[PDB]
Amino acid sequence: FLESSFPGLLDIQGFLLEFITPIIKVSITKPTKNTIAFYNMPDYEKWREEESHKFTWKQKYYTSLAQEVREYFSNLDRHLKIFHSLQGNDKDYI
Amino acid sequence: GEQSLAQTIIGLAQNFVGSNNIYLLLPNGAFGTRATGGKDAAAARYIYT
Amino acid sequence: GEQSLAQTIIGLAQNFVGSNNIYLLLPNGAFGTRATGGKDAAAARYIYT
DNA sequence: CGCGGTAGCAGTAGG
DNA sequence: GGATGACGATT
DNA sequence: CGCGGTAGCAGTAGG
DNA sequence: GGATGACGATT
Repeated sequence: FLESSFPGLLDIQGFLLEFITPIIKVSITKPTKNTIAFYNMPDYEKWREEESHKFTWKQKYYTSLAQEVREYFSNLDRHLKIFHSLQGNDKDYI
Repeated sequence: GEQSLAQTIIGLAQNFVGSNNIYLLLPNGAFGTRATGGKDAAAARYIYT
Repeated sequence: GEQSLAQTIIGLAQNFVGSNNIYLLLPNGAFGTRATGGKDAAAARYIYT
């Protein structure tokens, strides 16, 4: 919509932003206690295969208690991703 | 209708100031805010309890 | 959403000419008619299967 | 109790 | 000869 | 994905 | 001084 309706708008660098959220939330219950938030499948999987056995835990499929949202915004620069301004073969793909 | 019942549940869960002194159910999600008296709340397929 | 799923079910059940040669579910209620292509159908809280 | 909006494709129909 | 709409699972 | 209509009572607020 | 609206479980 932005690329089609407004010419030269997506050329401005750092205009379009994205707010992302962790894909899963792990909770360690018996051995020691903390919570691990994963951004993707590969990370959560490498951990699931190379660390999980060392704890008793529970995985939560990704609503999140607002108090965690406050955290999401306290350091939102980690959850914010910027799109690159149109380049060759961007419009073509769109 | 299951709708009315879902709303009953949401009502039992709401935890914004001015709702339930003791919510017998936990509002695991957007169970509404004080901004509109719980009317903001999200759809049942959204929130958990 | 549970809505889409309910509609999927209703679709699996419909028994008016032109719907399912073999309905795997039984339309125990107003599961729509040939008059509007199943669109008439009643709400989920009404029909059974 | 009820109504409405949008995507996505192939082909048909209406002017 | 270009436009609009039907169909269906999902927002 | 979202919006709207109606009953029924007591009391408060708005012109 | 009469009218409109809020609240809530149900259509």
